[PDB]
Amino acid sequence: NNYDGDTVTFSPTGRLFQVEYALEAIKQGSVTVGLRSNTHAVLVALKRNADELSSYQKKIIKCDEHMGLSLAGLAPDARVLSNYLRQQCNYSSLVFNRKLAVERAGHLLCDKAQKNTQSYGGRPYGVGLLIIGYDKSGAHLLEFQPSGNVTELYGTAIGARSQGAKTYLERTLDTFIKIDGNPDELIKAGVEAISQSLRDESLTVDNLSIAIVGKDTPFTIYDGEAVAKYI
Amino acid sequence: GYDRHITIFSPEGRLYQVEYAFKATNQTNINSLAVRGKDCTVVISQKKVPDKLLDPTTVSYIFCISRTIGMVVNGPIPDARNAALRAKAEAAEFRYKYGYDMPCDVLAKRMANLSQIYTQRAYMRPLGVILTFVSVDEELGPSIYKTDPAGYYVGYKATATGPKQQEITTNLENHFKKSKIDHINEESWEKVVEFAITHMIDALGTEFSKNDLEVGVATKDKFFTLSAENIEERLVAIAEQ
Amino acid sequence: TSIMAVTFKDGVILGADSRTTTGAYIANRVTDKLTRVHDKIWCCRSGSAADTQAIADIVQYHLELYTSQYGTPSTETAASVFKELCYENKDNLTAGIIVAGYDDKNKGEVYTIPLGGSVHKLPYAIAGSGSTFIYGYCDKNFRENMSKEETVDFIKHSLSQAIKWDGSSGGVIRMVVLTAAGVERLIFYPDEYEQL
Amino acid sequence: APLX
Amino acid sequence: MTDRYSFSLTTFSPSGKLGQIDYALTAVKQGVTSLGIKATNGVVIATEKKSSSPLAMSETLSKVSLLTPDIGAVYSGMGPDYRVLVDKSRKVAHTSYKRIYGEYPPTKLLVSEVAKIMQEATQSGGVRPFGVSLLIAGHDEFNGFSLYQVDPSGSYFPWKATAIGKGSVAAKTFLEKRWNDELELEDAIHIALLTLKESVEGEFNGDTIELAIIGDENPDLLGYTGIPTDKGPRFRKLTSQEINDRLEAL
Amino acid sequence: GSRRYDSRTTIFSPEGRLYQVEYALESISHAGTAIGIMASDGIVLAAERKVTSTLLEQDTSTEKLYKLNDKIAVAVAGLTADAEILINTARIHAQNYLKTYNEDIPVEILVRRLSDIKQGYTQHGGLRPFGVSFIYAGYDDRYGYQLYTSNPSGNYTGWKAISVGANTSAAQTLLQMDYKDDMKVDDAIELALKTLSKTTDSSALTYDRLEFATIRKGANDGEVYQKIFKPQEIKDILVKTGIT
Amino acid sequence: SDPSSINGGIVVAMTGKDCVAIACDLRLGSQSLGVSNKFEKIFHYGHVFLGITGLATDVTTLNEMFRYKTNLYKLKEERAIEPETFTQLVSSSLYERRFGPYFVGPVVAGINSKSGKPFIAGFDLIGCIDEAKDFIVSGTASDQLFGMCESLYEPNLEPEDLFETISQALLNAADRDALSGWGAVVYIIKKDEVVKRYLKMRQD
Amino acid sequence: TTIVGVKFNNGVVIAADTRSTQGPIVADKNCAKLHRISPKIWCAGAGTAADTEAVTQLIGSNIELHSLYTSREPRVVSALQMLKQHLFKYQGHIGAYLIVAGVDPTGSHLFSIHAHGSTDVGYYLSLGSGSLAAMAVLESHWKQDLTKEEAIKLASDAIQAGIWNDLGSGSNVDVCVMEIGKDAEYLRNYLTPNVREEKQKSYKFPRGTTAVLKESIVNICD
Amino acid sequence: MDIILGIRVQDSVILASSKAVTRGISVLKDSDDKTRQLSPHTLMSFAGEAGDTVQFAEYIQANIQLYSIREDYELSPQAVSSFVRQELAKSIRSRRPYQVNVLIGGYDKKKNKPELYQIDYLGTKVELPYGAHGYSGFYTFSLLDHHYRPDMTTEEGLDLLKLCVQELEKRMPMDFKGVIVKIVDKDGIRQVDDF
Amino acid sequence: TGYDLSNSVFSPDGRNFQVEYAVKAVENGTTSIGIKCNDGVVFAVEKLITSKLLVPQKNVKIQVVDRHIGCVYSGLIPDGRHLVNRGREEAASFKKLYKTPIPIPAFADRLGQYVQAHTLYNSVRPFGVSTIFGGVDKNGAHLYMLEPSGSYWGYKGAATGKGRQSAKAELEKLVDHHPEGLSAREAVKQAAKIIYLAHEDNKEKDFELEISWCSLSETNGLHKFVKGDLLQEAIDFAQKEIN
Ligand SMILES: [Cl-]
Ligand SMILES: [Cl-]
Ligand SMILES: [Cl-]
Ligand SMILES: [Mg+2]
Ligand SMILES: [Mg+2]
Ligand SMILES: [Mg+2]
Ligand SMILES: [Mg+2]
Repeated sequence: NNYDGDTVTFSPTGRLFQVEYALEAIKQGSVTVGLRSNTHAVLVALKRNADELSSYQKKIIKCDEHMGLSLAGLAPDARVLSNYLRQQCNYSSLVFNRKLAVERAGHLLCDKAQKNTQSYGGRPYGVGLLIIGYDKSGAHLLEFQPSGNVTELYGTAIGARSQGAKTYLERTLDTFIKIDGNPDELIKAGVEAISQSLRDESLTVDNLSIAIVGKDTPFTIYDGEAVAKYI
Repeated sequence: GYDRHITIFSPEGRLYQVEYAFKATNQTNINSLAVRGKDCTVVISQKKVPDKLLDPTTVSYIFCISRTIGMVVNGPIPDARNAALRAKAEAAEFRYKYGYDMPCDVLAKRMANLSQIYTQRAYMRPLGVILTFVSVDEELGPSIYKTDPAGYYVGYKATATGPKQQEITTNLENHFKKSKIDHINEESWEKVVEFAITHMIDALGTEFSKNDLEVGVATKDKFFTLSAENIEERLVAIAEQ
Repeated sequence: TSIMAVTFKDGVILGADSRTTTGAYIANRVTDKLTRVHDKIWCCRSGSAADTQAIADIVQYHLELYTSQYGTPSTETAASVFKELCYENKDNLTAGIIVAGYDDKNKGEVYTIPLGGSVHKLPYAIAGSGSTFIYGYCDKNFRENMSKEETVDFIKHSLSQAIKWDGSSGGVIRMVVLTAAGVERLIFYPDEYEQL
Repeated sequence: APLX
Repeated sequence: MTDRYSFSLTTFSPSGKLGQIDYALTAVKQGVTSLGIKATNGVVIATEKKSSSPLAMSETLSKVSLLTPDIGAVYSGMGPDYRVLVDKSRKVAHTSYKRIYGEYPPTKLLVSEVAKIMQEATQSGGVRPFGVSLLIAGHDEFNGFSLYQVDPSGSYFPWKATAIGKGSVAAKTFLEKRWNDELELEDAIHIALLTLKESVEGEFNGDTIELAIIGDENPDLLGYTGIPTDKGPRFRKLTSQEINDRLEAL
Repeated sequence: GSRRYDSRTTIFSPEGRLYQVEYALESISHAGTAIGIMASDGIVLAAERKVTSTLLEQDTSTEKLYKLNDKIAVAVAGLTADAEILINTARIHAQNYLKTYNEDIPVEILVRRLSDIKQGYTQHGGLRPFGVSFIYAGYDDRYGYQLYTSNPSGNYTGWKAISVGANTSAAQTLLQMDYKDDMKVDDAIELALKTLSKTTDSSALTYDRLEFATIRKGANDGEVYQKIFKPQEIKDILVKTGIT
Repeated sequence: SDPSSINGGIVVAMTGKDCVAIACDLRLGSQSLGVSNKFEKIFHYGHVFLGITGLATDVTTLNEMFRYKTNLYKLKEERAIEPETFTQLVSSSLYERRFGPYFVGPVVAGINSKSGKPFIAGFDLIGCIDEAKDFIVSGTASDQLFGMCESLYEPNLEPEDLFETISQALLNAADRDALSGWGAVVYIIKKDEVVKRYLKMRQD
Repeated sequence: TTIVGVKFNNGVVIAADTRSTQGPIVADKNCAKLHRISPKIWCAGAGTAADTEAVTQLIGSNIELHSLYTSREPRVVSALQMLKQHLFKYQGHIGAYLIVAGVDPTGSHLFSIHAHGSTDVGYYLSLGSGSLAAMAVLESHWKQDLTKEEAIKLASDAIQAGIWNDLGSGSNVDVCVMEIGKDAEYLRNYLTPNVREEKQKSYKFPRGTTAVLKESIVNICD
Repeated sequence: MDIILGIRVQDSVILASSKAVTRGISVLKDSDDKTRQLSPHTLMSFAGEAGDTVQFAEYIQANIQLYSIREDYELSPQAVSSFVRQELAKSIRSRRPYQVNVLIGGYDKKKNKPELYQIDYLGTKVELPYGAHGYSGFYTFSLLDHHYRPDMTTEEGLDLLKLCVQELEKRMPMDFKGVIVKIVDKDGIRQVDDF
Repeated sequence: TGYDLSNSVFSPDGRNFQVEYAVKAVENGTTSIGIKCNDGVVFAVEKLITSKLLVPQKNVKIQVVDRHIGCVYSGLIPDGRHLVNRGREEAASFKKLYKTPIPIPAFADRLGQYVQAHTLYNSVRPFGVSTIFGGVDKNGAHLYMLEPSGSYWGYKGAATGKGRQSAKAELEKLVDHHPEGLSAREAVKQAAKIIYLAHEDNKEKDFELEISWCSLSETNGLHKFVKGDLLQEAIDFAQKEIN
């Protein structure tokens, strides 16, 4: 009310309204799902268009050969944060000849988002990210919120109506976690998960976006006729 | 009325932020006192440790700024420690630049100047503290100099600070009316500490255990604080007279 | 210069000649090369007089500020501050410094810091132009856990020889004793040490 | 310059 | 972080007033009375030493300050503001004059530099004006004796005699009746003490009054001999005893 | 943050006016009147001191009239402290020009630069403008005798006769009435004093409440002299025209 | 390529009874090549006179700089600068360029208008003040000038006699220096009159 | 230059010659090498003349401001510390070699400073090109517990050694005595043992000797 | 670059500048105009380091033209020469100084007098009846000392100039490929095409 | 009014309302504690299991500074991480210049001054965390608790978060019942019990326990996490006490 003019102001109950308003931009965003087994990690994203004449906004971005994310909210903010991740992954390779741990990737994003919530003039990032990767400790899935909070999960979903997929994955936990050495089945589970967040619209060929990374699989994105297999 | 939020003049020529910083001074509800002997300068302050889970040895409002200068603070501990660290750095730099130990009054002026800047510059708030500096200066002898959030400072024959400061002040005034001198006519610092505690007891009307007090003593070439047992030894001497 | 510091049973003793040089001219025959950076942490200075004075002053300032915040610094800490200045400014400095101090936990300690700014903790150290002439003597005569009187004689005899052969060393032999008892200054004149 |  | 206040805190109101300057002058009005009188062979500046506590040593707090050997200053208003202005004024006399010309600045030019500093606090970003009015008395070879007032705006005026602060209105009227162009320095000191008694309420002696003069050179206060051209400071602070001597024949 | 306390000194009103410039002009309208009159053989500068006190030292005083160089002077209306900042800048600028070209600075060039500084404070920096209006009186070998005025907006214009400060409306009407082009300096002196005498808010115009200056070619052959009038000289010129 | 001896030139100053004299040659060259015989090296700011020898571009630059500074001085001070004060200003200004100096040898001369005392002073290229009762010399024939002044000079000379002494000092010094000469100017300075005389000298 | 400093009973005395040279030529036969930093702190300077004067004035200026700031009489060690840190910063490029001496609330003091920024303490010191001639005298005649008049004699004798034996030094002897509890007394030209003998001849020319081409009155007025 | 000369006569200033541009053992051009018009009654010739010369000349030209437009007025030759001198005086203590020597020939319309200024790369300015830069002066100065008179006409000045070029063409080691001659007077600047 | 809208502004009481508002954010956070023992310190924290989908043991909240200091905090987790990052820089520069690892009191003031600095200006926000931290140095064991104002003290036991009062009461009993001292292995067990007891104030979602410790004898003066058998043993001890 009187305490939402900027990020540097606390409310009387200890809330940061600008950060909460940034969180609200994620809720308006199109749904995206993340899940993993012990061998692979999968991102599934519902893409959104302006109208029938327009393209479908790309949701998934590659960060390295072993890491990448999906976005929900302000896309330009995802571009800034993904670019930072690309640089950090790259710094780790050039300087230490070391693939950046997915956990460190999460810590670095947290600290970058935080600085924008404690200084005058700036604003919080207005996007949520689901980071998947395969490193020296196996498959990983992270959830980034622009408050700074990063969380490691077996599965999750963010965006509009993400609660449907999040409930489904919570039920399916015991099944999909043991889909080891089988990419197509782990994707099927993710495609079925995102289907629980659909209303009036169904998954078409230029609507669905899938990404996968794993033990013997570099981070690769599937669009167009390559996702027809899963409809 | 944004003239009450930052350090600019109000219509009646006042600085409300400076005035409110003075009220923060008493937030700790602690009273301090300083007196001068022939050879020494003694400062005493109340020590209140309410929480049982606290480590009482780490609860202190007296600081050793340099080997010769001590400082007691009246006000919140974060601002107190801010002032202490700056004073230590200033005293160290002075010694390096000018080749002799920073006098108590010169440090007081310097810290008072810094405080003045916060009353004139908008982006910096005043510190909600009153700083009492004590030493035995090699030129001026026993010295007490006190700084406030307005940037005011002055030397003292003796002084007191805190919520019940006025009671202690008049108690000291009445003694110096009687003695007709500028100090405590006493040889040892031990008895000057005893005088300080005795007159604080009379003014405040409370009794003190060894853990209710905190004592700092300045002599030639060193300032030091007393342990609980040093104070207990001092309390026993008062009781047996 | 000829300088040295020697640990012993009760602590450590620093030793030095009193010669400052400006070519073959003796600019000061009564120089004090043993310098206080803290109550019981001292240093022996060799090399450039200006450089070593400037360094010692900065170190004294750093340890005074250290003491105000964290209490008495260790001898290792003092040596680390010397090192930092000597190492990072190696291109612009000519300073050979021996750091010596007394802790109650660690007793006597000696650290030598040569030109490059490396640190070397030793039982005893010798440095300065005149040290070259007493490597043989000092190695043969040093023993660990000597007494105060033995250590004083060791330093006196050592610097006596360094002074005898080195034209850049001479004057009086100054010494500083660092123990739990306190700080003692000793001086020894030519008429005594020359005829040793 | 002065040396030691 | 960093000073984000890069904008003026003193601005023009619709009526044309500069609020913060007016309010600074109001703070000066509340301040203790100080005055200055110019004689033919000297200048006197005086003020009351308002003690904050009887335990306080009022000798340690100097309201009358030496700026150069021939220039002194006194004020009315906020003490801390005055103290830092004296520091800055002493330094600027060296940096912008003595280090260039090898001699001390004339009164009018040092006054001009102090005025500049006070003007900048009226226009620069993120600062309030100084809450003081200064009276600066001084001597220099080519202008003789002079007395200046400097206000929070940065304006300065030369005076034969004047007063500032608490009871300045009455004190100025008193000085108008007594001042003539033939006053000797001792006559000006006498009038200064008379004028100040009206505004002082409590004790009136050499311990509660602070008074300094700009008069003859004082070779005994120089600290050395051998250079004929160096003859000593014209600024002298009257002692507590010297004031009481003049209060008997009052 | 600090946005809360920003007055925004360099913005437009809905009507397209600069708030702070307008309010600075309102301030200047209460300052003592200053008049400049340009004759064929010289220029007169006349200014009224702000309500004087009898104990003010009048001879060793300078409030209204300042010397920029040997050929140029200014009359001030507004905050004196603000004016001195600008005057010192103008003095330096004149010397920079002389150092660069080995010629005294043309009057307009000095006026334009000082006016450009004022303009800057109205467009950027977030600072309050200078609460000062100048009357520039000077001579150069291109245009001869010149009168200019500048105000807080940084706008400047040239004049044959002009007033700034208080009662300019009444003062300008009186100057417009009695001024003619073939006028001499001594006539202009009389016009300046007569106009102040009628527009003054005081009871009667006296020597102690005035500053006066002339810029003539009344030196010896083809050179210009600046005469800042002494108190006694103002007393005499006031008697000579029969005002006192 | 020695900056102080590319262009050539000399300046000398002397004191007399209630008067001072300052003189200079007129040559400006480029090593062996004589370029100008009208290059005066003495300037004045009010009643204070300044002579400058050395690199000609710096001579010109410093004249312009001291005209600049004395003009601002007069405006602020409301009086002419005195020789003692100007001497300090020259010293401050030269030392400001300590490690990139003007290659000059300035000489101040004048009478203090308050005390009436004759005053002269000299400087090195970086500001060191050299005060003297008798005479100051500067330029590529400074050795020669030192020799002439030390032998010819006597105290308390009348203005007319002082003119003869300083003129003969300069002329005979210049004729033993390849880079000095090509004309000369002498200033005789009394309390409130100054006479400037051009000397006839050999033009080789 | 020859400069010296000598400590005595109740204070310290410094002295210097009065010759300044440029190469082999004598520019001033009576320059002042004794500088005032504060009323009771004086310094004697050898080396680059402009550097000694400038560094002396700068530290003297800052010492005055410091004295006013602290409401205390300045100490010799403060001047010493400020000078050495300034000189050290410039790595010997400011060629100031100084003998610093004075009295203050702490007592009487005598130091020397070299161009690179090293300082020395002593009861007797000498700097400059004639320092070896001076030091020879000081080493021969100095003793502990000198009186005021003995120290002045020793100091001026040490300067005389430089005057007569060093080509860099000459002319007169300046002295400054700084005694505890008293004003410092600067004794300009304390000894003048090099007065020029009467010339054999007057070189006053007959009026009209110099040929003149042009005359003109110079306008100095406005 | 190499040869630039200047002669001030009764009513005009005449500048002569060599046409050759040589690099190594090759004369790359024999029709080079080593001059820039700064204003209608002010001309500047230049010689020195390759590149620096034209860069400096055009920079000065731009500044004077800027001044002319701003004030709707032509600077005096004296004023222009002082501006140029200061720029060179600044330059000599820069990281890389302009190694350019110039002559400035102008007609002052207020004084009705021709004026010739000689300025070297150090910023050394002198006003002269005749001037030269480089090795040219070693022949021309003595020649002009003999034949020059202050009351000469423009035609007499051109004949005096022919005498200088003839001497240079006889005794100078290098072939400078003749000169371009330009006259500055009350009517402005014009070029002599047949020299 | 409006005194609470800007940081660093004093109210007429002499209070900085923005700091007090930051304290509300801390009170909203999960419970964390610190127990000082014979020759070291023990840290424990409550991790709310929001969902089955959270990977157990893989969202670590306790943080190490240098090799001898442990830090835990309640409130805005990102703010805590920022403070630890600064702590690590402060500790690194201390060790760089002075060689020895940073003493705990020295380290405490470094954080204190940094947090206090964020109450001096309106262009920054106060920290939304209370931090419990400590370790072992040359002078033995030290436990500290730092608050948004920059205020810190040494503690025998410390607690913050939603269940601070429950934890404080339980801590006070240990101080009273063990005047001679508590052992390191005992303090680990007690830490588990207190977190379980403090969980009653946050009992909608079930939680995950996380413990760490520094001890001169047990961990050789270095900070280590309690895992495996020692963790399960501490959990079982806590489970037995609630029933
Ligand atoms: Cl300060
Ligand atoms: Cl040494
Ligand atoms: Cl060595
Ligand atoms: Mg403020
Ligand atoms: Mg030897
Ligand atoms: Mg010749
Ligand atoms: Mg010849």
